[PDB]
Amino acid sequence: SIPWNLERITPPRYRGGSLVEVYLLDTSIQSDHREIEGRVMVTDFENVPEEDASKCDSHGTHLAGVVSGRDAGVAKGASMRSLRVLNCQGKGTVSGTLIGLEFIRKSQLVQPVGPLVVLLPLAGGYSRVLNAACQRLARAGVVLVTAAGNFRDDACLYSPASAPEVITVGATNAQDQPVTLGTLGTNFGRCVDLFAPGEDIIGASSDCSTCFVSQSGTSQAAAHVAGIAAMMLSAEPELTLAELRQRLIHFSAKDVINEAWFPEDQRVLTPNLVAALPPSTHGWQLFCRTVWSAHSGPTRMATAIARCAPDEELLSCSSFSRSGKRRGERMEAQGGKLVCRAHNAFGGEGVYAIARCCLLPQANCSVHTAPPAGTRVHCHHVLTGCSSHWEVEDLPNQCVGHREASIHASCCHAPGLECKVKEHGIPQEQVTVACEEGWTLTGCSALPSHVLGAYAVDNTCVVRSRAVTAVAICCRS
Amino acid sequence: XTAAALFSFA
Amino acid sequence: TATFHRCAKDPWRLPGTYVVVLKEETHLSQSERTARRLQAQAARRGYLTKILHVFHGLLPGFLVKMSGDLLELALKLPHVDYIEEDSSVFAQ
Repeated sequence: SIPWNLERITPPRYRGGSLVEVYLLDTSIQSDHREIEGRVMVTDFENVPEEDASKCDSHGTHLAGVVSGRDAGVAKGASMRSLRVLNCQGKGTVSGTLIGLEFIRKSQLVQPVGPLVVLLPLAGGYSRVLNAACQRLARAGVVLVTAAGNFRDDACLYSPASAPEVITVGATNAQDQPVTLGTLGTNFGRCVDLFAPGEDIIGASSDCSTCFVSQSGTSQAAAHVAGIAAMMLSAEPELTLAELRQRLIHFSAKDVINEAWFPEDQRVLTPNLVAALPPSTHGWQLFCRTVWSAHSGPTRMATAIARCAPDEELLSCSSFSRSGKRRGERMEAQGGKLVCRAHNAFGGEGVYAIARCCLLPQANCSVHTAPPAGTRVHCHHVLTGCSSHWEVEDLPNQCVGHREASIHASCCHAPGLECKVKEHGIPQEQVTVACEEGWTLTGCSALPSHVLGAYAVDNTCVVRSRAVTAVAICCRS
Repeated sequence: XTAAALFSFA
Repeated sequence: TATFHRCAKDPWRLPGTYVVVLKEETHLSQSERTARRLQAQAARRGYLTKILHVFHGLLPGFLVKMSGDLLELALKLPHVDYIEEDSSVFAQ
């Protein structure tokens, strides 16, 4: 009887959402529906284009149900407030969406409540202003959950999916694979943060006050994450956006999607996560995420940059290029805060910077750098990452680089931190080394015979080559 | 669904 | 230094309405005057405009219904950061 999606997001060990409010920006809703009646407050904010009765409120009633419905909802308690930014055909405007996000911020200022989750189950093309509005509303302390988009495309070309500081959800099906239907299906790419159930999702149906229907979409998937977030923020009201996003990542099922559904260039960029409620168990622990930069572009002096959240530490930095024409990566200070910067080589199509960002409080972290000479630096606390960058066009707690490159050590004064280094070499297109259970991969890199790049995938260090040795740095309390 | 992958992928 | 942006997906563009976005520290009183100035300068040129909304709280700026002919004029207004042509969003 338990619908497949609600079982799917249930942790392997288990036992809400009421100090939290979930705002919904969607079509009108049938607030009388027994799934949601008494739970959803229609603000009657309305800003919609003109069309070109139960069809009208079908979308939003379903999603209101997926978040908070009493039989089929993720956060079965959950107060919701609904705004109407989509007309009866499901069409809205950027400007209307702007006014609704503005309306939520005015309400919060007039009548402060607790943690706020805004669900944006909608998409249009990349929009500077919509992304700006979403970010600034996030910086004001509000959590935004948005759908990746249903176009089987790069989510970074869509808004508010591409919006900075927002949680973008793609859709997976009952086989844990990305939804595909014809040429349509879930978006993907580095702007997607995780995936949630989004095919054949039973929820409230506006046909009648006790009726139910199945719908699919990345809206449905985001509705899952929004109810998941509402329960996390009920349990831990004080979470910052980085701390909630590190928990969503940590508690997701991992390496469960078959990356072959994604276009080749997007497999490395798309996170292999399916969202899940946290278990009954949860002492402090070390959370890290991998943060990919936008592609640098082809200019000869191009740099990609990857940044952590203000309350995260940059524990390592690497780079990747599909052709292998790259000049490595370095860590630099900006605003008293370390960022990850990758260098394009003259004649390459661009590179990615790949930061490893971790919630490590009480951490004083510094960089140790050595110029070209093989090249060596070391710390003199604990080594968390090795980086390397060169100026030429071709060829313990220590880092070692090519004789002609600089190398950089991320060194952290972190008492209570223990780190170990684990290596794996083979005679080979991809070489892999993973941290043991309970440890967190903080740093990944290849020993200096022609490397496309290295990047952390969860707790596995992955080195990509055209003897090759993968080197993983693993830490824990 | 027309004209944006709307309503369960059209 | 002010720039214009419209949706790269042509069928999603909504010409005729523009989101005029102002520099981060711009005060509501300035937004209202900058909108009134646009209306004024457009009227001196023969264009009716309509200020559909003035933004404050997240972004300063305003939403104007006007012919695109005025984008060169509107981009030179005080406090302007960029202008974006409205476009569609869709249930997903």
